[PDB]
Amino acid sequence: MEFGFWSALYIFVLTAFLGYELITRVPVILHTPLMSGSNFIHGVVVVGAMVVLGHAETGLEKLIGFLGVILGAANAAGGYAVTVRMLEMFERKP
Amino acid sequence: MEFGFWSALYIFVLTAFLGYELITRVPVILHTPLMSGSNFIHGVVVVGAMVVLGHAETGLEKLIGFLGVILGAANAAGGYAVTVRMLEMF
Amino acid sequence: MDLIQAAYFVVAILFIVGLKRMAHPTTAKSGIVWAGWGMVLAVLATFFWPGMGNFALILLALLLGSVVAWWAAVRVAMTDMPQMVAIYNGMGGGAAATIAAVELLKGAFENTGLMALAILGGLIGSVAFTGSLIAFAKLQGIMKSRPILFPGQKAVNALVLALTVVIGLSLLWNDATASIVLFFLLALLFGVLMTLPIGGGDMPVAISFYNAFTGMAVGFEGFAVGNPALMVAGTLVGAAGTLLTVLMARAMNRSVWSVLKGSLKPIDVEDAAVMLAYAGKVVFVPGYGMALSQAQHKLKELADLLEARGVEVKFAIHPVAGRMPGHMNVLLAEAGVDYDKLKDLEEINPEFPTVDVAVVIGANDVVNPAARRPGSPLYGMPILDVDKAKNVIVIKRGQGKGFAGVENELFYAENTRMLYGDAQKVLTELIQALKRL
Amino acid sequence: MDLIQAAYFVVAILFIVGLKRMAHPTTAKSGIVWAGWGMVLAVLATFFWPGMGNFALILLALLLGSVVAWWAAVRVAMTDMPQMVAIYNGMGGGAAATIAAVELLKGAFENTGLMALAILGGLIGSVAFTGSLIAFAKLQGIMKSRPILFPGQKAVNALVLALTVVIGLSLLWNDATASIVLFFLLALLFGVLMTLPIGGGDMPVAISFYNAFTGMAVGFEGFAVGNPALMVAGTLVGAAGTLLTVLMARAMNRSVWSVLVGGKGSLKPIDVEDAAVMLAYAGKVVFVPGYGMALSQAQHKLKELADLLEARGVEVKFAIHPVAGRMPGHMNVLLAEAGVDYDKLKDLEEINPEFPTVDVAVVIGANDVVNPAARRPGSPLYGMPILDVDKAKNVIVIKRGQGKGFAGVENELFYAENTRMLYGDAQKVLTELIQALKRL
Amino acid sequence: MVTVAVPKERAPGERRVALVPEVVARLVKGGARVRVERGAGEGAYHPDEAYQEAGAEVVERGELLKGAHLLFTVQPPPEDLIQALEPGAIVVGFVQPHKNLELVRALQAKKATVIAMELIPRITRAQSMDALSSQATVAGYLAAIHAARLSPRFFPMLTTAAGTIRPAKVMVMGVGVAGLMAIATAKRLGAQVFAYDVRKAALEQALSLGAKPIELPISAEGEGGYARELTEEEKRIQHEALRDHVAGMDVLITTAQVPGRRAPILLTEDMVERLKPGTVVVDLAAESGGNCVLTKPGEVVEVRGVRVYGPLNLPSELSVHASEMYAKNLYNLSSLLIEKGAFAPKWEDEIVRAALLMKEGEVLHGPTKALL
Amino acid sequence: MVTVAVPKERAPGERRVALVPEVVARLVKGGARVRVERGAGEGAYHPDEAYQEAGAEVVERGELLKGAHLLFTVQPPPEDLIQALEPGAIVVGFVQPHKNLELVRALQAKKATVIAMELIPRITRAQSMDALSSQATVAGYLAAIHAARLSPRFFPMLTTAAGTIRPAKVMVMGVGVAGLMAIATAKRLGAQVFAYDVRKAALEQALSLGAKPIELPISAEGARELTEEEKRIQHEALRDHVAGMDVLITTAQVPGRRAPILLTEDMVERLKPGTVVVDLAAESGGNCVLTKPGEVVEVRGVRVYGPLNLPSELSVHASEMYAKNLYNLSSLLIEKGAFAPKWEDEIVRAALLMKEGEVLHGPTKALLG
Ligand SMILES: NC(=O)c1ccc[n+]([C@@H]2O[C@H](COP(=O)([O-])OP(=O)(O)OC[C@H]3O[C@@H](n4cnc5c(N)ncnc54)[C@H](OP(=O)(O)O)[C@@H]3O)[C@@H](O)[C@H]2O)c1
Ligand SMILES: NC(=O)c1ccc[n+]([C@@H]2O[C@H](COP(=O)([O-])OP(=O)(O)OC[C@H]3O[C@@H](n4cnc5c(N)ncnc54)[C@H](OP(=O)(O)O)[C@@H]3O)[C@@H](O)[C@H]2O)c1
Ligand SMILES: NC(=O)c1ccc[n+]([C@@H]2O[C@H](COP(=O)([O-])OP(=O)(O)OC[C@H]3O[C@@H](n4cnc5c(N)ncnc54)[C@H](O)[C@@H]3O)[C@@H](O)[C@H]2O)c1
Ligand SMILES: NC(=O)c1ccc[n+]([C@@H]2O[C@H](COP(=O)([O-])OP(=O)(O)OC[C@H]3O[C@@H](n4cnc5c(N)ncnc54)[C@H](O)[C@@H]3O)[C@@H](O)[C@H]2O)c1
Repeated sequence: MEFGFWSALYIFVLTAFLGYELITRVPVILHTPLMSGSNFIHGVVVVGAMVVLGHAETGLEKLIGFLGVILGAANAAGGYAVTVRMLEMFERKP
Repeated sequence: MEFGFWSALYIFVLTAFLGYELITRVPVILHTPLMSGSNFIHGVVVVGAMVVLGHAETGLEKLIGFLGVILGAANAAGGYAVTVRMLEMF
Repeated sequence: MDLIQAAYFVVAILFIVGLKRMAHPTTAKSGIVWAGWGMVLAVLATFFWPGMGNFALILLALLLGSVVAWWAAVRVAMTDMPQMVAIYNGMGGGAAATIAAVELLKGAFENTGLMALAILGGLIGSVAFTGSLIAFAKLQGIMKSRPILFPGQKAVNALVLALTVVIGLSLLWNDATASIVLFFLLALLFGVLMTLPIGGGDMPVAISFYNAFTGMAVGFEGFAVGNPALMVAGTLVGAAGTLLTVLMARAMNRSVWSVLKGSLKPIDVEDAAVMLAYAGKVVFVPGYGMALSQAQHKLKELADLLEARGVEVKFAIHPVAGRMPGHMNVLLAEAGVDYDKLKDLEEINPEFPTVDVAVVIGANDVVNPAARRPGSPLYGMPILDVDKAKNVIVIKRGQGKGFAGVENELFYAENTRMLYGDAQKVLTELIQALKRL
Repeated sequence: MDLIQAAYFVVAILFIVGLKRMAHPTTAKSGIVWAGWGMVLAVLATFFWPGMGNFALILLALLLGSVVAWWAAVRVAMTDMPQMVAIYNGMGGGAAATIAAVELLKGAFENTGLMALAILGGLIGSVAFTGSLIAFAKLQGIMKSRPILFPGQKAVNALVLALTVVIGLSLLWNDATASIVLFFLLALLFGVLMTLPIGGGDMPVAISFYNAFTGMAVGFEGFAVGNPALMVAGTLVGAAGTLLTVLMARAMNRSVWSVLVGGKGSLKPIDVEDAAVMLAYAGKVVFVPGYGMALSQAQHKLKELADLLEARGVEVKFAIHPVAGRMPGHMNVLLAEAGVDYDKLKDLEEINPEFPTVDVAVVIGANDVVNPAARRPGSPLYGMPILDVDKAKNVIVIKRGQGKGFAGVENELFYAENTRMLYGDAQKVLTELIQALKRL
Repeated sequence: MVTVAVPKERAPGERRVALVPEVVARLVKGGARVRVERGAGEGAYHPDEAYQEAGAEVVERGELLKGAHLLFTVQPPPEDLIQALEPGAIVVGFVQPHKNLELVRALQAKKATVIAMELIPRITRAQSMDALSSQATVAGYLAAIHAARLSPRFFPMLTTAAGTIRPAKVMVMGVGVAGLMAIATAKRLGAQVFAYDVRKAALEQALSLGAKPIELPISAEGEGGYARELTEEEKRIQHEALRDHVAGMDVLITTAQVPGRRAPILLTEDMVERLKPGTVVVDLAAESGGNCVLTKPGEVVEVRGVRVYGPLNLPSELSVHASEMYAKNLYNLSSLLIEKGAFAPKWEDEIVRAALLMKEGEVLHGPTKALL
Repeated sequence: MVTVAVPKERAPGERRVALVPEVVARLVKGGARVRVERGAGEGAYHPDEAYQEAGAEVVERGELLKGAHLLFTVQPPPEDLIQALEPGAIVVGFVQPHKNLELVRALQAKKATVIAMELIPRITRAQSMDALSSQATVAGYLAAIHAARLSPRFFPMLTTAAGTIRPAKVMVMGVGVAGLMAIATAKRLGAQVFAYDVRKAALEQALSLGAKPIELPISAEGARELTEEEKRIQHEALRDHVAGMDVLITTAQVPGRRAPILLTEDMVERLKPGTVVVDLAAESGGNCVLTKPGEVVEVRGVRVYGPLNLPSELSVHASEMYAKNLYNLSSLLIEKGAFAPKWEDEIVRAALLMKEGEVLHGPTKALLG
């Protein structure tokens, strides 16, 4: 809803419906790994915390931003690993 | 009106992937009446022909805008009535 | 920070949700309920565009466009519907080329890329307008034609285009009034010259092609004028028309590029009615012949009489049966056949070896077994398996062919029999003979 | 920043693509790799975000953050996975809440909307943080799995939150650095409170609900600062997560509101699609036809489905019960009609020791013939030779409602842990079953 | 260690045998001695040496029943068998008291335990012993085979370059074990078939194969299980619409029977007269009466062109499979008399107590108590 | 204005009528007068009053041949109608001189034009006239029915409360028109069917209907490459195959020749008790050696039936087809309703047995000496 107001308000609703339709008509045996996949995708918080940490000023901003980068790095690196191991039960043992 | 380059290119891409996936699950029975609607929808081409006509000054600028609104409103009200009766056949 | 923008955002959602609800059959009915408000809402919102003049002239062109088309849409027969998409698809294309035209006479682009999006939209606008007027001319009949196919046309058509492009690119540094006209003329020239090697059949693959084009045109012009509704909806229409053209090109025996043994065994109307009454599973396979004669109303009357006796009746619908997209659909709609009797190929194909009688009416290529092999021309066809049925009845006047240009080997098989005569003159004779049994 | 936004645009697309491909049967595996390259580029592009400082601090929080997670996941067992998603989900809500507080302490914006989305994103983040760790603690056994109630908690949750909101809104006019962490701990507190009444079995749906909550938060937070990648991926996971929530509640034969509080076996309804799911991927399938198939005249939609399976290479066999139907050999004639080959038709004695290796068992309109009541002498079903359909690893039954067989007894096979139920008319369902299998 | 016998049947035209060498083979595998008469399976094309290989014993009649505990007969055993009976021996097999009234009263003077196979109850237990189902199956089959053999008409809808032949219209009047069997095979050949009955459950059993059920202006059944008792204003319209529907038929296969009475008439003189010539009347109910008025037992007749056939023993003509189906009926019923190859009868059983005709000169069956 | 006559067939055991009343009506509306003898269709269940409802004149046998131009017979006309004939008159119907030599010599001594119905071309142009086609299908359908009738075994597979019945394994030897409908009807019944023929083209037509073909390997077209090595390729291979059989339907025939011995003596000894052999080729010898003509015989345990005149049994439909065969053949002899034969059409030119008395067919003319 900014850069500029209306442009990203479109974006928001255009992403709200697109993500919706992408998840309509999904099978049942794949309910958890896609949830593990989405958990990883929203691990993007790093990029924004990297900036926030790269723009840390008051020292108290230096630690809580240091936390977020780890908190995000754990959501990402931990999201990928949980999604890969769920997909190997969908493969035959060679 | 103020619309940036990266904000617009996202929109562009977002509504692109949006429509794509709406249309993925269409029955064969719908193809023609479904075609009649998209034909109607892009009839919003009146709005632009109206905006530009309300901004004309010279003797040759005022004409093609008047041409664009007749085509546009004809694409508008024409697409609606062909699909209303096509969807009535249900 | 504005309230004219707020309309457009609600305007686009209604377009998208409408679209979404139009895509699927159960809710398609409430579909046009949603986009129609998005069109009623958008037109009203632009009256409040800061400092609008010529207010008497805009409203006139609005009523002149609206009432003329509203009338033409309701008072035209249901079978003549493919070109109505094309002509409105033309109107919009023209109206898109106009937005490019007026904002180039003023010299009103403080950016190089914006002109490049304004001119390119007009390129598409003029082409999609004029081509849909030639398509119009070839479906209607006042100067109908198949492909003209003149020698070395692919070299002179690709010449015109490249010359329009050079005239188009000449507007960047030289926005002369002279450089504006020729560009449009050449775009209106190419738009026509292009719809010359197009078959009076292949037009379905061309109208949506022009429909997606009109969408792209509207898309780019919206980006050029800073108009968010034409931005969103334009590309929301174009891309839909894009996939649409391909899905209705590959549903055809064709792709998106080719456009640009036995003996005949006759039968009597009384002998054919005997096959129908005792036949458990019957399938009607309609085509262009049902359309030319207007036999549709005499086909459902046979589908109901069989159903009143018990006969399990279904309608095999080849997406390409006719001279438009869903030609069978809207006629089997105008008569009043239930859509659940209407099955496309893929849901009814494995049902045929058990179909007691597969009655075929005015169809040839859609049910031609030549589409299977790489030797004959009909290859690439989603084939309709009528040959595996236990008994086949074909309705056609005499010794005529279809579109691709081949005789049918279904006619000669030991299981198929022919029924000679005018389409509805045959079916009425089928009903009244079945009524006598 | 043309190179970063163009990257964040390339990054934007890859996610949607990843999200799409991770939803489909065959592309499922490859979907995650598409999303894997996007993160590498995005983070590699924000290394070049203009005015980036504290680099030796950035590299280390990447080091000890990327391994602490990677370690925790590869070594643990295959059944402790529901909780592992929750905690990684938790930390992601914490990571968004951390971005929120920083620009709130700066006073970096005087914009009243951006602040409101920074704050509102920070609220839901801390809630999605501490909520997922309480959710994490319940499946592990460190905390009581069963719903934890205390007298009048519907007015404790709702007034802890009601303040968490009114205090969040106060940061607009008064962003004193003494009403911000109290807003943050109130959300870290409401995070704990609202994930206390959810049952240990009711926990998966809660994790998907917090997965949406983290996704939503990183959307609004991604909007609060000028960050396109966050804007794209945030609401893309958020909008996915809430749909993810309802469908996971739809499967558990419940609704989302029941799990948010909630303060020999049973029948199991399955949709026409999920049956085609188990059927597109099996290896040993056996159709068990009964009298229901006859009343529906289904035989032609059944054989059509069996051929669709033979093509996928799936081993299809037919088990005709001696008394299946109402007359002797009732099925044999109706299957000779459709055109079923006779080698695919085997009787009980040569097929019963073959059932423990049969994956899916599709019963169609049969009841008394498949009933495991026939083994016991106490039932009116004894004496009749029995079909060992319950030994099959999975079972799917077809019939309209509750209608019984001939003799007139209930079937305990329907209630089985390995048996699922499909409702509606026989050939009407097979048609829907064939339609869904070609779609995959 | 038990012994069980199986005889050569005496009734005129019977070509069956109670036990086949296969079922005999698995019973000596069960643990018993089998006594067989000289040439009993010869009607079902199982030679004398076919049983000896199984582990039985081939002897002459009279020497057969001395020592035995179980007798396995097709039709009720005659004089010389009834007298050869030992006490504590169980007589298993068809009796049909109404037709074999003599052979019945003969069994009382020697006080023998008889169980009639026609009185097997119709729950699930003894469906693997349900002989009523197995043998009426064989009959209904041949009922249709003969119908196409004798019909001057194509049963199939025959389409050729010569002309269109409509399929023969067949009506099954009485829809039971034989009826359904007849209905099925008629559609196998391509005939458009009709099915007459009164039970609304039987009319549902009919359409399951692909037949249009005959519902007259007066549906003779409704809610609970009870059929209608027509007065003087209704058994005529049942007859009239039943006379008009039958009139436009090429084959009428009739299977209506009752366990204690002579077959009730479905095809009357006047229904017969309104039949077109070339029509085929098939009558399986001839073994106890016959549904058609003009049916004479075991002979093929023609009058006004209409051909009427009445066969007593159909399982005899398809003797190979019929006997095979009959022997396992006894084998799954041997699960109620034989215990690990030892004589263990079960007087407590609900199939036995609900089928046992007598208990050593003691008629339990009330209806068999009724006819004497 | 033309006149068609229909005689009563008087050969030992026939009920086929030449014209059914339903066809005569197409001819009476097709311009012709039709004369029918008193009581002709009473074998095919067409009464006197049925014919007079169409537009025909019911007359005496002596009255039958007064002015009539065309004579439509089922079997070759007896000599009491050969003499009541008219000049230039042309007879239509089976003549078959191998059972009627002396009646054939009787038509040539009188000087009457005749057309034989076992001479119609076997190309797809003349399938709407083909009698033996419409009279080999009627037999083959019945070939399967009598097989099941006499069979003490079940044809279909059935899973009951009393075991698993296996389908009767049926072989249909020599698959022509009689062979094709002997398979399908056995298939209709649910029998596992097999089909043997010396020809590659009758192995593919058989596989088309559903049966698995027997294992080759000769040519013989079209007992020519069959007798190369002198039938030790025919007798060797399918001796082991017939060992699994429950049923054997044999239709194999050669035009004018003895029926090639397909089932010998050492082949019918490996046959199981209750096995059935139906032999349609009983009217000119026997495919099997044990076929007593017209009698239900039984040796060892294998029943042998040799059915003479099977279209006779299915009279109503065999006649219905045969009359249509004659009606569609009448389009070359009747122009609007006036006697107009075509001496120049290839169908009449390869079938005209005698014109004006002279026997035009090849060997036909041979033996009579
Ligand atoms: N619908 C589409 O999407 C589309 C678009 C473009 C091209 N095509 C092409 O068109 C073909 C479609 O085949 P189709 O079977 O639908 O139609 P078709 O092959 O064009 O068959 C038309 C037939 O209808 C018969 N007919 C016309 N008027 C009749 C009347 N009054 N009574 C009876 N019969 C009449 C004609 O036979 P007689 O003259 O013998 O009567 C003619 O052969 C395909 O090969 C496809 O490539 C289809
Ligand atoms: N075969 C014989 O010779 C013979 C002889 C004596 C007794 N029997 C009896 O026959 C019975 C056979 O048992 P069975 O398991 O095969 O059948 P069953 O136990 O009678 O079960 C039939 C089931 O099919 C379902 N059904 C009916 N129409 C349907 C439709 N259109 N779509 C979906 N489902 C439908 C019904 O449930 P809904 O109503 O809910 O759909 C019904 O519960 C035995 O119990 C035996 O006692 C047979
Ligand atoms: N499933 C069962 O419960 C059951 C019961 C009895 C017999 N059977 C079996 O069914 C087989 C065939 O018998 P079916 O049931 O087809 O015979 P069916 O159904 O034809 O019934 C006998 C006939 O008697 C007539 N009838 C009876 N009472 C009458 C009245 N009051 N007024 C006028 N008409 C009357 C009816 O018209 C009926 O057609 C037999 O082999 C038998 O073993 C089954
Ligand atoms: N449109 C068509 O396809 C069509 C239709 C009808 C007839 N026809 C032709 O008509 C012809 C006549 O057939 P018909 O019905 O009079 O034959 P038929 O009734 O006399 O039967 C004889 C069959 O046995 C086969 N045979 C011959 N010698 C044999 C041997 N030594 N061992 C085993 N089998 C042997 C032959 O191939 C023939 O098919 C056929 O050759 C056929 O090509 C074609």
